[PDB]
Amino acid sequence: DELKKLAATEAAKSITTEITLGVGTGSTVGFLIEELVNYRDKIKTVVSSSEDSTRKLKALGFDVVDLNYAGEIDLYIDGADECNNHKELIKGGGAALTREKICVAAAKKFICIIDESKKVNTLGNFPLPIEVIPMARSYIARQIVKLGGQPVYREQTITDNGNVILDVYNLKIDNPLKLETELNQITGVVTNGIFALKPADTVIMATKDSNIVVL
Amino acid sequence: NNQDELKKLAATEAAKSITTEITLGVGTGSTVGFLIEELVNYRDKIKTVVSSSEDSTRKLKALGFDVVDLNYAGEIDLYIDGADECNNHKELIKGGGAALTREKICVAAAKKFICIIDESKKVNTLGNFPLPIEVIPMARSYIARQIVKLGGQPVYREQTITDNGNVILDVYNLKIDNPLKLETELNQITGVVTNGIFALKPADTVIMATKDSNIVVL
Ligand SMILES: [Br-]
Ligand SMILES: [Br-]
Ligand SMILES: [Cl-]
Ligand SMILES: [Cl-]
Ligand SMILES: [Cl-]
Ligand SMILES: [Cl-]
Ligand SMILES: [Cl-]
Ligand SMILES: [Cl-]
Repeated sequence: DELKKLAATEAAKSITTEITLGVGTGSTVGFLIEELVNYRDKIKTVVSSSEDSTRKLKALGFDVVDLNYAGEIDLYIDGADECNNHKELIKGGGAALTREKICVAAAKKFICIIDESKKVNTLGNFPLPIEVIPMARSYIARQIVKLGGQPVYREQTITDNGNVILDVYNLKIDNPLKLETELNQITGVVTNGIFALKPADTVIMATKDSNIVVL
Repeated sequence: NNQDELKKLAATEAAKSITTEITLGVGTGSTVGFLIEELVNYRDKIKTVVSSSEDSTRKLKALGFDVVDLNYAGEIDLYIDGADECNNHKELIKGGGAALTREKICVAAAKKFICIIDESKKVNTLGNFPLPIEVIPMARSYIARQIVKLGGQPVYREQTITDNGNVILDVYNLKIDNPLKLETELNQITGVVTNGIFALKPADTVIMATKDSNIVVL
């Protein structure tokens, strides 16, 4: 908590000029959003990847704009579910996989905040989310099995764009770039949760000893 | 209306491939409309119908066919659909009617894909028809910037929302030297749902009706 405020404060320090800021989703991002009151004069435009964050930003007086109206994001700040030694991530375990990935895609710089528990040497212990067109769900699950993954439909979840989620277990993702590409080619896959083709630019990590290391 | 006669001939000929009890998948568009009319004569072999669009589903129901969700159907034995362009290698451009996503899913789940066209669709090089791409609406501007970087001119298709709730960018002025590579590259763009190049999984058979009112099989 004090740790979260510290990691979020570190991230906020990257806001040094007038920018279009993009904001992610999750619990450490919550602390970032509170800290943004100290950078209001530099936050020209805010884009959000999730309803929760948007509610929180609006409560502090920030106007949140649609990405199509904002144009390019200068700086996107978000958490992750897993991070490896090359700033490649698994994200999407919560809400908003597709919105988060679009925001990262449109961002000049992506800062990812994590704690050390999420740091791994190989991605895959945390299940990989994949957003899929509903009509293709079973077809895609079958192709995922051929890759060695165990797909599990995420019950009672419909995404912002009317799709469903398969959470994929049992993968040892030693080549995130190649698996991300492969999953992209499966017909009916909208988005997958590997962020490797466009990895984080900076990772701020809160350590077991409650200090901050910037990678 | 000669073109319509050609379309009917191609469709009729394709329906002759329904020779046993099957799960049939149905495409979308004007040529497929004539196929759907012909299906009444094959009603007893069509155990399950999967549809690539709510448009086709309306037409199927008007003729008393039940339509089943692909997840329940499993695999399609035979999928029959049209195309906006078809080259010499049975690679296609599709999505002029905005149903490319469900179409491509049906092709992916099908054992055999027959493409039905009149000769106006046949080209030596793909690229004479703007390339449709279904995109997540929030990503529209981002993807358009990426398409420009690739050398194309993205045009939002006005007044069109797909069955999946997304929008269409038609990409003009983009050469397709290497269809499988370009299909792969467009799939990498965040927010792209599907692109209209059908080359990674091409048609198995193309039935083309020509002006003499003859058939050509590829
Ligand atoms: Br693993
Ligand atoms: Br040509
Ligand atoms: Cl947005
Ligand atoms: Cl499933
Ligand atoms: Cl049922
Ligand atoms: Cl179409
Ligand atoms: Cl646009
Ligand atoms: Cl190629």
